[PDB]
Amino acid sequence: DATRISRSDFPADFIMGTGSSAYQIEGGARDGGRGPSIWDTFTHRRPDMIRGGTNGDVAVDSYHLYKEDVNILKNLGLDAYRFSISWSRVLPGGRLSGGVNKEGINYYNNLIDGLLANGIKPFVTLFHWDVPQALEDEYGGFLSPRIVDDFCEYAELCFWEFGDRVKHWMTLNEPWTFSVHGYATGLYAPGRGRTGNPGTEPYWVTHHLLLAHAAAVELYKNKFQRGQEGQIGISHATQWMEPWDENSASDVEAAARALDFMLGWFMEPITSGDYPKSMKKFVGSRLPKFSPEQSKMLKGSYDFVGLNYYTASYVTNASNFSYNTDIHVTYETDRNGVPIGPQSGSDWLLIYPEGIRKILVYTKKTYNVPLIYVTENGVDDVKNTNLTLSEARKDSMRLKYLQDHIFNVRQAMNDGVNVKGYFAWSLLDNFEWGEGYGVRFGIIHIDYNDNFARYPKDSAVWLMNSFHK
Amino acid sequence: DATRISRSDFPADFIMGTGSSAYQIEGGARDGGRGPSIWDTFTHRRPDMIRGGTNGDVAVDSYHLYKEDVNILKNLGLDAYRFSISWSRVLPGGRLSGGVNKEGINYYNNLIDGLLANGIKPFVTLFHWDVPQALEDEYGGFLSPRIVDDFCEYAELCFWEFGDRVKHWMTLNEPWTFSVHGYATGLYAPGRGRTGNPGTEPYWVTHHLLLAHAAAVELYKNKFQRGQEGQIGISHATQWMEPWDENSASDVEAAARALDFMLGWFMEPITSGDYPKSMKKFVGSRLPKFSPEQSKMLKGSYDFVGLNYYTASYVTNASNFSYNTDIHVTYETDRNGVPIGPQSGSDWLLIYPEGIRKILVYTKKTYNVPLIYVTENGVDDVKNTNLTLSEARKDSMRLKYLQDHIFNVRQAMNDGVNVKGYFAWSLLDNFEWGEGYGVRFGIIHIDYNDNFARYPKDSAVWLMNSFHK
Repeated sequence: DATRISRSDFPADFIMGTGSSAYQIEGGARDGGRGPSIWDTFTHRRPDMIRGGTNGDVAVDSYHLYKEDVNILKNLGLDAYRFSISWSRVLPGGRLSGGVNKEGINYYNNLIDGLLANGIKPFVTLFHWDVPQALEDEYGGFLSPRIVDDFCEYAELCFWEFGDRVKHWMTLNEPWTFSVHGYATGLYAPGRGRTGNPGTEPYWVTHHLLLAHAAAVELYKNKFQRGQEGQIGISHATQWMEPWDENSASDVEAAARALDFMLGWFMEPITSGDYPKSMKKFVGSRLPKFSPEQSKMLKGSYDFVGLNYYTASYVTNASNFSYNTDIHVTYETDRNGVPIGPQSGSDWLLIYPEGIRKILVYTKKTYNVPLIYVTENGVDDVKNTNLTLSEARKDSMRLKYLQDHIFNVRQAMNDGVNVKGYFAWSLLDNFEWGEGYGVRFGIIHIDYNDNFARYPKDSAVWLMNSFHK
Repeated sequence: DATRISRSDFPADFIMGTGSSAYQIEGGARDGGRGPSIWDTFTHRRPDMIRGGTNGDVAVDSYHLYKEDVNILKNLGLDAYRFSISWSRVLPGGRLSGGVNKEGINYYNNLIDGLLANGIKPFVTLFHWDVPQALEDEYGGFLSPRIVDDFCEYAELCFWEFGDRVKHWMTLNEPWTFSVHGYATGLYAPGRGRTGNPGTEPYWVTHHLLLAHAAAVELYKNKFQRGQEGQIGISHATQWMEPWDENSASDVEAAARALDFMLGWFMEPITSGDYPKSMKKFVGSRLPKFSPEQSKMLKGSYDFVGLNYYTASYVTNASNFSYNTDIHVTYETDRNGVPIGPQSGSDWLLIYPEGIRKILVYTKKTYNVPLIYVTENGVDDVKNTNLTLSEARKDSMRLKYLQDHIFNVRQAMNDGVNVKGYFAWSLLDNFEWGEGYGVRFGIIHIDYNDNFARYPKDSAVWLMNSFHK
């Protein structure tokens, strides 16, 4: 009975938290010396790419309201808070030669201090898609191997300024999503591939993401970890892939291949220092090769891996080059008119709680990761501007969703997966990229009509009461 | 050639301005001691009545940004600014026994002082639909004759606090709109008649509006006018009514009747102290009667009349009681598939610049008003969240609309109409009632993504260059 799941079903040291990312909550986009990211530019130059034509200039204003977010986190009573640093907030021109922004550094110090003062552990991601526009313009951001050293100097700055207090770091969040929607579908900043080339650029970008990650982890481990005694990892996008027909050898292979193209693409390099076999076979000469020094740097380059999980699909064999045609699969939502699960407020998010258990078991079996966190799991409300706050905050679908998924995480731990924590996405309703503000993921409601007033939803109160220490 | 119209086509003392209303721009709905109006309640309790489910809690934040509005008005360089006082900002409980709010009075003082310091004349409306909820709840607001004394005490507070500096007052803005959409269609606050009764309540509400107006004018003339030397009037909703078939005796009578039901409803009482004959005939025992003292108080109860004009319609005879069916007319937009004018960004707003000339000529001929202002005239942008600010601010439809209407006002003055000034609606994009924020009337664009940042449209720049000084 998942409705009963609580802190007392988990080990004493098990971490519960909630998450955000800088572009999605901060606002202050041009305040306190922040320079523009590619998401600033994409939302202002191409507002047709965003539902409602909105942007993150103000978002939910956690830049000025951070004290209130800290107070909410305190009342929520969970152990930890996952947030990201906006690269172009601390380095407005992205490289050291663009200047170091002291007021940006001060913001993150105040936030980190407020968290600690309230017994809340910060889990901090360096890169959550907000590439400094200056680096994009100078050499094409993650299209260029120059991004690797620039990223490393940014990482080093953050370790230097904050690593005395921050002991849990993540290099990147969902590089899969950044690479594929930025450079295959063109739906996300920088909006390429829909110039661009969805057959080549996603592979270069992912290759540079991986090199940036590996280089920043080596920098942390060789130059900071002994003095600061923290841990560093990375968070990956996942979606459970089930064979359409359980008895079809072909569908089983197709689902494994879809896992290779989405998760393996990043996981095999940090495991054996190469890409998955299936990707080498289908992508061929369009898949960059690692040098032996890069492979050595990449292999074992984490203290932990975070997994982000929302949903699942059936997979069958598939019948100009493009990432998505390279996978050689077809996705299916239904068996005999029965969807793999009900929709959330989004037609792509089908609720399948066993998916999180399978992805966790799959990840330990395939990549042998010794320490895993669930760094995102959550669900969005049905769109309905007609509802008062009283009605809007009765988020039973979320409450059930969290209970069932957290139950399934506990089941994965019984199967032998060493899971150390779970972070709900998201703390606050926020900017949901291409979907704008209409897609609400928060356990905390936001009143967009009235200075982004925060009010806990039913799911927040349940989390507090069931998971507080 | 209307594109050439300028200040030099008008008398030296001719006044040019722009407009707003308290609920549509202020925000600070619960700030500085403001109490709730019927529009707070309507937007919060019934957000399905508002496009997008929005409200005036923050609006365009002129409560905090008034200094910026004043600076914009200064750069714009026009003589005057029409705004309204929120009754429940100065008296949160509506009557004196709910307390006098000094911070609310401060705000209007700061605004008036800022305006005068910059050579700008304030034109101030006491009532622009924002009935204090306390009065609505205690006795039904304008449904009760108790609203008359309470409104007089509120008026007297304003004359006392502000009349040393404010020399141009208006009791009410568009009581027609307030009555018909509050009590006949139920589309606007308080959302009655769609309890409520569209056959009786609009007539009680209008009757009490008229008595409130007359009582406040008498208070000003007997108690303030000699010491303060200002002038007091009222602003009325108009729409030009043209016979569908110019040669049909029947259609000409129908158009006159539609003028009687919209404008005559309010204008005949302040002319002869009774309602139009056609209204007494078609409304019968459902139309309240004035006592002889009330008629004496109503007749000649203004120093000037303001007219609000947007659009026009053809009219033909029409073929449970309700205001709408009592008019006994049918509105037509087309003659032989030719609309009376092109649509703005709103399908109800058909652009007919000659209508403003005809309404002004009609008003002087029928009611013999010696001094008239156009207190509102303007047009809304096509809805398109896809445009950058560069593209959005090129409001050539508005620019043409303003030129053509201003040209037509100058034609009415050649016809003998004593027009003393003209106010564009609106200064700022703002909250457009049931339509929410999507309907932009501003000569100044508002960036809703970024703290309501103001930027002049092409039309504002033309106004400044053509009408400055």
